[PDB]
Amino acid sequence: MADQLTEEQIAEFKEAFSLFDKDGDGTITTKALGTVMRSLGQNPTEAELQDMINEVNGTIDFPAFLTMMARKMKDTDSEEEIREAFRVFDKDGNGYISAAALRHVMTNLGEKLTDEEVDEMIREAGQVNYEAFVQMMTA
Amino acid sequence: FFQSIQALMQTCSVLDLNAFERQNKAEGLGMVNEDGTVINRQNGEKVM
Repeated sequence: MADQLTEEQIAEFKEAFSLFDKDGDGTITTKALGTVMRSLGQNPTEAELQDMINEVNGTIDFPAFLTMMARKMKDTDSEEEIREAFRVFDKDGNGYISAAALRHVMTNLGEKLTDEEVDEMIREAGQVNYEAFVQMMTA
Repeated sequence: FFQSIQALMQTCSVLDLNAFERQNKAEGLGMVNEDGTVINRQNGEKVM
């Protein structure tokens, strides 16, 4: 989704795009977009900038820049989700949730998971390590 | 009146295996991938 970023982040991106596209026509050149991203702290490499441009006249509009940045936002969200999955077991401090702890966590998740689903997830992969839980969640 | 009632009662659908399978597969996903809940209240049942 294009609205993955927070409201403050979206406002900052819009301000940067407006500053880069000072002509008021919305279209912003690739060099201008890169300069705006660097000024906002999201300075990407030349190959990364080319890949982002390809994924998203010689100019890119503000909605196009938002769509391109949405990919990085989704990647950051996925990384945060992976970190949360890895640290779910480390939250208790032991680092290796037991079978009862894993069942309790699965019940607390409430993602339409029954006893059979929990058993299948455990079998797919007896204490469950944090790394093992993260790998199972990644699938 | 008779023609309208015939059309209305012929329009009514019947049980479909494909529709039931589609409903089951859709219900297989409990919620959205991220930042969303698949309530499916409007969809309800794909058949009947």
